[PDB]
Amino acid sequence: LLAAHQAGIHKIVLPKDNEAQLEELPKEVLEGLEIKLVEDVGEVLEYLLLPEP
Amino acid sequence: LGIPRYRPDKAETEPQVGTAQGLAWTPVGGTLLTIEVAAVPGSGKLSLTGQLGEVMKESAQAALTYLRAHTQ
Repeated sequence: LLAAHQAGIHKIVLPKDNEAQLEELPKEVLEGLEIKLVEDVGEVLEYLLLPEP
Repeated sequence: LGIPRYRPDKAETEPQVGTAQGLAWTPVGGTLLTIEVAAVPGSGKLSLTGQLGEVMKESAQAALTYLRAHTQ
């Protein structure tokens, strides 16, 4: 996520099971970066497609 | 200690839909392996991945034709 933020990239997709990892951090990280935690690959592929197929 | 890096004792595992959970005996001391299986659509061909021994291939054949004694 820090790689993403320093590149100015702020809207992220991540595994649901990694919801636990999140809290050894400051709000510096946690509020520029807007995390869409998902458990399946159907979920990320609905998020990352611009057009419909 | 921080956040539970697992769930508790494993009645909470809530059965998977096809991956078996095998007992493995390793030089780090015998620890689990959940050997994973993808059943794909196709035409009836086998491939086997994952640094496997050929003993695993043969055991797959043995269980496999055991299944072929039990498709009925």
